[PDB]
Amino acid sequence: LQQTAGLDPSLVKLGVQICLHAAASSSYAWFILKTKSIFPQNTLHSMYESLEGGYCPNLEWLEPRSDYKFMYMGVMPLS
Amino acid sequence: PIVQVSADVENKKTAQLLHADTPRLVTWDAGLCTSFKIVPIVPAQVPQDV
Amino acid sequence: TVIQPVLQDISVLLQRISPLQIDPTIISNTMSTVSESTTQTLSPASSILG
Amino acid sequence: DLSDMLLEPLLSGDPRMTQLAIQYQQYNGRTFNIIPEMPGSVIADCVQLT
Repeated sequence: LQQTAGLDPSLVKLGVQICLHAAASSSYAWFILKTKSIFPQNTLHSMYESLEGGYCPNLEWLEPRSDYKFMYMGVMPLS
Repeated sequence: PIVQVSADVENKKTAQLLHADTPRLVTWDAGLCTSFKIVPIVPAQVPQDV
Repeated sequence: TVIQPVLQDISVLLQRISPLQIDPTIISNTMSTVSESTTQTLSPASSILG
Repeated sequence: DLSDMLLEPLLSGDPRMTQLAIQYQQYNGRTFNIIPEMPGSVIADCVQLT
């Protein structure tokens, strides 16, 4: 993955550290299961605590909403 | 047209138009309403021989 | 060749003795325009500043 | 306790003859003026008193 998707080596090192810690534990599979959520909980679920700018798409939900009909409008500057 | 001026980076003037600082008018003082004080200049001649 | 040095020297002497100071930033402040390059057309203010 | 711009549109240029007015003019030459009559000011009165 690092060579194909151009991943940052710093993050790959952390992933390797997690794998090694899992190996050095009593049960590899159990360890992985219990620790599967470090990356999400620390990057995705804690993102943009202080926001400066960017774009957010402007979408509209039409009727009937049962039809799942959405139409794209444009970008809205963030704040 | 929209790929012209429309952009995210905002200068100070547009910020002021959208958000101007609110002056803080009401402030309270609990001390003494004064601005002059009396200071000693030369210590009094005490004790003295008289 | 003969006439150039006196003109140049007198120009420097005036520049180093007059109280006048030349500050081109006055034009920029007066224009007070926030230029940005992504414009196919040019506003007159940016044109004159350039 | 202000951080943004104040009086800066007036600091451009000479402040010794400031005045506030606005006008607009039709094609046929008629012009309409608006001259806001300046109200009082507690700060100016108090500083003159002091």
